[PDB]
Amino acid sequence: FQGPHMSIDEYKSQANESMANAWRIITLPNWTVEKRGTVRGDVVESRKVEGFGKVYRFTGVVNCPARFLYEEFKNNLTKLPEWNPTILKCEIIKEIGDGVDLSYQVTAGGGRGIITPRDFVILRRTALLSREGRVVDDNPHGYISSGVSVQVPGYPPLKEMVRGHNKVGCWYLQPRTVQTPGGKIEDQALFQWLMCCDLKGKIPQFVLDVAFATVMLDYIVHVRKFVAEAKARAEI
Repeated sequence: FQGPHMSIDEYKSQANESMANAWRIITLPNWTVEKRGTVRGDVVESRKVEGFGKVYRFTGVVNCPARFLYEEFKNNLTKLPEWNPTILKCEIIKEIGDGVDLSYQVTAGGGRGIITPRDFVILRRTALLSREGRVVDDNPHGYISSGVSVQVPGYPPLKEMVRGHNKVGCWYLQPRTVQTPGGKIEDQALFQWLMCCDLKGKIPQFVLDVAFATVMLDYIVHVRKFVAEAKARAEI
């Protein structure tokens, strides 16, 4: 009767567990700087977490409203390949309610040859959060989109591609209002991204630290270009 493959209530439970894990981790103290970016304030940091291993966090400021980026990444996951060349393919498997979905993603190589091309089967939750990490309906402190790797029937590992494993991850956006150098008051986004992938190899931790920092700093270039194009179309 009861088989190896998860139910819909089990997918939602796992999505809620992963979102709470991602929010807990991304708000921990005591991060080590790995790499500062070219644009001012961009940083990749790391730390160790019991049960996950080494986790990486990008922080930077993006020049648009936090709500705008949240609604893009929430509602247009299949458009990722159009503006992010690192994402080769993105398909929604199923949408199951309460901001939970399943997706199939194919990534290009990253970290200058270290991180091979790979595919993923991702369980996501997308929510509005309070400052203490409760789900809210309106007046959010922050906006989250979590991810974790799961197994879905119909999406076995391909012989031609490594099946990657996202242990825990999220994007986490907070609205900021800033005074520019010219004195304009502008609505911007504090953009945070948590990454924690299993790689085979026993590839030295020093090599992985550089490769993961490179992946994160390459991705933010594509986000800023997306935002610049939206501003030039008067969307923001």
